Amino acid sequence: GHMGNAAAAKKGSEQESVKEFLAKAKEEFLKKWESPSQNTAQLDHFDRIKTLGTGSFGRVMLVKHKETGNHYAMKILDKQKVVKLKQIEHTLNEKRILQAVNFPFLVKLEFSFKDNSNLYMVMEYVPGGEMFSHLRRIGRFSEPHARFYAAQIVLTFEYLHSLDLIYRDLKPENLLIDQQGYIQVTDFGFAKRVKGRTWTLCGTPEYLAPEIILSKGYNKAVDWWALGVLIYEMAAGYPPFFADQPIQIYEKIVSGKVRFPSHFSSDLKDLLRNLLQVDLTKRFGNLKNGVNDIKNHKWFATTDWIAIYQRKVEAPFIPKFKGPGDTSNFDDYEEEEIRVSINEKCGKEFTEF
Amino acid sequence: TTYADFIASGRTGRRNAI
Ligand SMILES: N#Cc1cc(-c2cccc([C@@H]3COCCN3)c2)ccc1N
Repeated sequence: GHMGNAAAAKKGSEQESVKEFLAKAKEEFLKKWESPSQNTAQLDHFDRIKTLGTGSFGRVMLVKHKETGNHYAMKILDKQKVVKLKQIEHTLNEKRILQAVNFPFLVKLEFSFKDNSNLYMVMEYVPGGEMFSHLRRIGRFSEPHARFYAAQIVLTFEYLHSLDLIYRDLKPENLLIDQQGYIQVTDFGFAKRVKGRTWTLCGTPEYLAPEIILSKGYNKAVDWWALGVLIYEMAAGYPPFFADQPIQIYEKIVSGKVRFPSHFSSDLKDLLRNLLQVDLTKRFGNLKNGVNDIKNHKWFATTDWIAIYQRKVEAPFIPKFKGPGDTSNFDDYEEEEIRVSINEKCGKEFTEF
Repeated sequence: TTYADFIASGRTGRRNAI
């Protein structure tokens, strides 16, 4: 067979230890999921420094805690805009997930609170910014570099899926790089607790699994498809399915055909053909052996999963450190006021926040 | 080439969700 006695016993033991870890992690998650933390700071505890990003209902700002001097990333959501954009449930759910999960590659919610006008999520500041910018700048990542990041996503999805959470918005834009070169996943706006199937059309076109495009009920296997897209994009510099308009992207996704750059190793192509598998009865991560088909694949043969989890592997890339509080890895935005009305808005809708 | 096709797609920047 492929393994002698010692190696097979070691692998079996490692896999049993994962089960034991996940069972404890679920117990811890469920306690926080059922009794969420609320109201752990207030706005005047922080100095505003700079806007890191701005979008439909909110903004992310670099802030400094006045007493410790620690920097944080504060997401500010305007309650009235959340209601108008039909995002109440997603907003409450994102905060409930963030305060309940605990994993080294998931961003930590350090404080949360609300006032008359806004909701505030104070998260760790991750100064390397988005993987997206580094990838577009460098062009593509070598296979060992891509593999280092891929391994973190595999472990993070193994964790999330054990909690019955589907993630649904994997892409380089959503992965931040910390000062040690490790990944931080931040955005849980599309995540859902799903033990079986779900039906919502959500995600980003290049990363959508075929079953989402085809308006099927779908499961956590969509995240394993998305991992294939991410690994491909990291190693090639462009995603596997692209075109001028989304409908043409969707035709390519459902076709069952994918082409690879000539520099991809055979091991990488084999892994990707098994992740980017249209047929759900054949897709890695969705078979009887679950995540182990991925973790035990030849492309990951050099990966020490525990050492990745313990953050003991030297990262292949460390973002330029320009001081605690430097913002060079985020874009520049016009600075707008943080208005707090004298009257409470949408109180009932956000009681749980 | 595939890379040139990617540039031509106009989808090299940050991508929005559906
Ligand atoms: N540090 C940090 C930190 C930064 C962000 C963030 C900052 C700017 C832009 C974005 C966009 C948000 O939606 C599109 C993808 N990423 C996210 C979000 C959460 C954070 N903890």
